[PDB]
Amino acid sequence: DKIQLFRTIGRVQYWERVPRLHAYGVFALPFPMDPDVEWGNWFAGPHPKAFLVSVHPSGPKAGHVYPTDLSDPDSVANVIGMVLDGHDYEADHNVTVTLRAAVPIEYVQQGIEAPPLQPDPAVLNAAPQLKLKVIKGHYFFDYTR
Amino acid sequence: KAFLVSVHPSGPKAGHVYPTDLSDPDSVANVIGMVLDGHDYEADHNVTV
Amino acid sequence: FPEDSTFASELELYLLRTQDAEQTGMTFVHQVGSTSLPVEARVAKVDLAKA
Repeated sequence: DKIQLFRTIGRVQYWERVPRLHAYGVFALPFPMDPDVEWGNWFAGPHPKAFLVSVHPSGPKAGHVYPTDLSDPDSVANVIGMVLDGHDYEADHNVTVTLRAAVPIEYVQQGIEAPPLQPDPAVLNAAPQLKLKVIKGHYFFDYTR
Repeated sequence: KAFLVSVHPSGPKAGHVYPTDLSDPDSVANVIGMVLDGHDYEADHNVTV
Repeated sequence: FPEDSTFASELELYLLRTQDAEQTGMTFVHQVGSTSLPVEARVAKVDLAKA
């Protein structure tokens, strides 16, 4: 009984980054991250994912960013851009928010209960008042305008 | 010569561009840009906007 | 099978197997006076087992 057969002892998935248009231009600035947000289950899973963040306008957390609540119109009116590809939230609490990019609509999801690599229909529903325009299956956004 | 094109937002011809009807507000609200010159429309039915 | 010799009392087998990304993704259809579009994201993965 002294031969143990093959048995998997490690597994890693690897994905590429979220693609974007080269010719549309890049503009990004870093913001502090909200301590009251569980940033673990937003950067979880190796899949390419981008999501919208709103900033706090005033209060004790003014200047901190939180993921956008689509059912809160004040969170809708305070959106500032997107977080692309994630980073290590443990060693740093300062995320780089992309203010101008052009991303395909499959790589953007808001709910944690939303499948990766698929267009989130809640983002496509609220596309006008989030200042998103859908051209050729891509979101166009510039939050400097 | 240049002119404005509008896109069909829905229907069986969605994504097809047609020249903008200035007397139609929906054709005005669906403008997508200009066509700057001719492109040999007889050979190809896809225009760069 | 023929015979070998190891000078060791136990033998272990490690198998590093890789499932790389296939080169699919044909080419997008363009026209001469316009700008391009980006290429989708691929997946590669590794796995290793023991006997």
